[PDB]
Amino acid sequence: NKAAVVLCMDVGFTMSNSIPGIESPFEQAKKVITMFVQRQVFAENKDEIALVLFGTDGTDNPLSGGDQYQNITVHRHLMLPDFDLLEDIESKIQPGSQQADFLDALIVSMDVIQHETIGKKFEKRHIEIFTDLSSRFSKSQLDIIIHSLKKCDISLQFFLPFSLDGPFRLGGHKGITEQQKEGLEIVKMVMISLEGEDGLDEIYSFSESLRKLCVFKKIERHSIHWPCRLTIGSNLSIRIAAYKSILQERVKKTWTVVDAKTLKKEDIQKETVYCLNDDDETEVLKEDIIQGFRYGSDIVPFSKVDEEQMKYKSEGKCFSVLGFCKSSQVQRRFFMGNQVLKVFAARDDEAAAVALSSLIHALDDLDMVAIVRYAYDKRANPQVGVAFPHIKHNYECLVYVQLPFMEDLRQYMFSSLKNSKKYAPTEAQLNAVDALIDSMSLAKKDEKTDTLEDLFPTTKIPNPRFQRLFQCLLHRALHPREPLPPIQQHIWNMLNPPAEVTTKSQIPLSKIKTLFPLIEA
Amino acid sequence: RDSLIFLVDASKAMFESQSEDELTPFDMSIQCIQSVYISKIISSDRDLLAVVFYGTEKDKNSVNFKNIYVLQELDNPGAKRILELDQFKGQQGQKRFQDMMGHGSDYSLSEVLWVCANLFSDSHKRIMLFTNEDNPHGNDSAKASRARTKAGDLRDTGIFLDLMHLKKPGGFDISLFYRDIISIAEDEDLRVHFEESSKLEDLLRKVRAKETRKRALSRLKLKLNKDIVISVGIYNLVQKALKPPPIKLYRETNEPVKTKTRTFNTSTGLPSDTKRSQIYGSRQIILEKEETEELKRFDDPGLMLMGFKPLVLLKKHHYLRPSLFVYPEESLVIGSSTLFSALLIKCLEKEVAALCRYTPRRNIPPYFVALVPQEEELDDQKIQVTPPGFQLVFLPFADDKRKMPFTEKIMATPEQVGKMKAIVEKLRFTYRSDSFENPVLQQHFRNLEALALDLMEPEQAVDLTLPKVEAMNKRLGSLVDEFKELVYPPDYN
Amino acid sequence: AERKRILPTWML
DNA sequence: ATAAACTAAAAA
DNA sequence: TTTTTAGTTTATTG
Repeated sequence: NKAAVVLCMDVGFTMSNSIPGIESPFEQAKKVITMFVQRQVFAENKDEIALVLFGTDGTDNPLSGGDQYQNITVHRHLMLPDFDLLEDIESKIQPGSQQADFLDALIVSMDVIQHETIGKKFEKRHIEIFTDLSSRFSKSQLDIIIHSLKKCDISLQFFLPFSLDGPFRLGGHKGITEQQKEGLEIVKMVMISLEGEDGLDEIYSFSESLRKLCVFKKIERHSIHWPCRLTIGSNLSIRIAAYKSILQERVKKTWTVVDAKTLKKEDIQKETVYCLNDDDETEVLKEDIIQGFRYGSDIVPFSKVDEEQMKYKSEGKCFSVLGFCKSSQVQRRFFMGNQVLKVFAARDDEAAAVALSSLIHALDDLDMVAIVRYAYDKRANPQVGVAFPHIKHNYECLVYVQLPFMEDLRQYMFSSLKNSKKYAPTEAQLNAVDALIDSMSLAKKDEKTDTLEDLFPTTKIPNPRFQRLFQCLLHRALHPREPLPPIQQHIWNMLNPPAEVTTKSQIPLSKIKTLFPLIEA
Repeated sequence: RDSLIFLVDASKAMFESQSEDELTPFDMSIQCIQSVYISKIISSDRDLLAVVFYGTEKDKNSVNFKNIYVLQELDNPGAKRILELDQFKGQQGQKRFQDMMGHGSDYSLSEVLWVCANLFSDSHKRIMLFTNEDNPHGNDSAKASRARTKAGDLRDTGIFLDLMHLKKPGGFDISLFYRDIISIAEDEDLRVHFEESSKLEDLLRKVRAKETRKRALSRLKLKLNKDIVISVGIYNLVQKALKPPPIKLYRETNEPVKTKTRTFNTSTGLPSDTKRSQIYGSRQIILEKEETEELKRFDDPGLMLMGFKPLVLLKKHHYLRPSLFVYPEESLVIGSSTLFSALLIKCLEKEVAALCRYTPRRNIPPYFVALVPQEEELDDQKIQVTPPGFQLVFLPFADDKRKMPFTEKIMATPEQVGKMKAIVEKLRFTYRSDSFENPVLQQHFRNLEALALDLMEPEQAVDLTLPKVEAMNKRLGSLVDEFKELVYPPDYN
Repeated sequence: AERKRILPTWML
């Protein structure tokens, strides 16, 4: 279930060449690599990582001979990444003065996978190239190179300083050389040859890579799915398999409380003490303590033994349909829980796949949804939610989101604003906010494509909490005397709106400031 | 602890049904009060309740004022209290009321409201008058003016007077009487004009509408820009109601026991002496409690306007955690409501949501939220079903979106789709958010209710979350067998 | 002219 | 591995 | 002081 990853970094002279204000492709690539290794180290993934550098001053690789595979160094052999590898990216690895053949480097990387995976058992094989393509190269036996990648089942991902208005901001939302242009076409051809038309999507810019999880895309562990049955009435039972589509990714590791001198968990102990609520408190016996519940004013003694027998006994795990209603009746404001389930058709079952497909399309065409009852097991508490259609070109499924019970709902009354004489804005005030929304719009529409383009897709940005934690964890591990470092600028750049949105908003914001008076109490 | 008093009219007109299968105005009141009492125990509200009757022959009050019966003084809801209310529920229950105390007796609203006010003597003070008489003291000019004076006196004290007008032949008129009696808000937009109650479901919803006080989850700053800052209140209009936590008691006394969780050394037996650790392989990383919070810190508490994303780009899935409600807070920043209104009006007009970087509290990482423009909506009963403001929609990060197992697309024939359309059309129903009750909670409180009243036999309820199997099978007999034959072959497992 | 290449024995 | 329950902390 | 949210911990089932 582990993956063999080889990171192929260009350290050539041209990677060090920087344009004022813009970070050198070498420093950019270093930041992307550190981002990758930090996740693999601190998330304690069992994936083995190797590191090959091309354009080094010296030559240290198994294919090195005469003029073949020159200026390529195998910095790290295939093994679980550690703090020593991270320390090397941070300060040990320096840019070189020579230039190497990126295809020669790709072969060295391929040779690493072929020889170092002999003993071990890997589910996925992956190579990540980080280059500027400014260096000269040979197309000799390229057709075989592409073929061997297919035969060995090794995937590729390219990372360039450029991607396929205003100022440059790394992580934010002049002219490529003829050698880079020539190099790019071979990269395109190779990617199309490996992953088809959609292969071009696997060529990223260093900047966008920092604000995406694309570096892990190919070595990402498959989602755990579970089977159940969708039951319309009693006689009909469609065989399904649902998994958690959305689930909040939270911090895995916990901060263990240790003594300041010894630095051990064992020396610290938590003990519970019991005392009476009445005046002049006395110690209460740990064995004599009985479970109880409040019923308003009354205090009812109810033991765990009697509770298990008298409690609500669920009829069992199911995905039973209660009824069907129009799309308009189910409002997003009533969605509940901490997950989204995608109800897919049972794997290796053709008849159940058509049976679910019939329901998906019937609900879509009629503009209707399905109110269903859900429980993962017989012990679990029952839920009532919406099951709505979701049809895309490649896949077809129902989407389950939990809905509320009467007890969950809260009813408050808020003052009307539509015709409030005291708070009604003037025609000039409304026309000022109208200009603000037009200036601060996060979407662009091309009339030829007639498709709406999002300029701030947040769902693509990774949670800054993790890479910030990893930064601090690594900094304390390598530099214990120094205090915590500040948040990296690229993390702030990816969280803030595009510079064009910020610049456009300047003029209407100053206008709404004067028109709308605001003061503290 | 807020005080709420239920005042019920017990005149001859209150015990007469409008020649229908529907309950008498008195029966509706008794059941509505009982429903609130039960709801307050489930929701664990600390509120104090009372039950006062007028127009009864038998009088029970502080100064023995004629025809006023104070059934229950101001106190927390109880199992024995609900049981007392159940003795008047129904036609047989109506008989028990007439026997214990009289009915259709001459009253004086001035004295009635005075007794009610005197019950509060022992935060918010509220009286809810359940009556079907549009013009009491219509014949008596003196009694009518005296009632207006005491009603005025209550309002000047801070006591709220709310009318729960019930179905009366030829309609109920507010202009004749009660227009001056009722508590009206200073703002024309704030006051709600409910219609007369005919059903128990409408009455109970109107009572809980006026009763409830707005509870803001947090009051945050909505920063348009570094200098343009309005103040908003974040309200949780939906919150998962869970089983109440148990209380550790004693086997003999049955009184609560306070728990003291003490943390101390093992070798010897302060927070300065503690440090935090995380061990990765052989390496141990050491951080102070201040440092562990310093890394979590981004921005400052409040909402930061990123821009405006059209609603079409926001997908129906991408649900992370339950949505919140954003409403302005004029009490903190003056002029917030005007700018909020301007933003709401223009966002609805342009069909666009306000994208923000939400930080609820200090030293917490941010999350991108979309403030969806919510227009005001009032139902047929004139109750605000949808408040005006913004819906705080939590958006997931790249990490929260899980990878999907890539499956082959198999599409159904138009004949198969057409048959499923007929199945859907026949099983059609009208969904309400309040259609279902939590079966785990309902059974839990049914068990505690019987246990409090020392009843050995617990009332075993029927699960509403289960589908009406027989009713669905009755609606579709041929269609199920017809569809199964079309998609599933006879050799299917 | 193009630079000649010697592929690893396993590729051939 | 997933869900529920209990405990602790922070803000109304 | 009480309520809500988040993080551990425990138990059960596949």
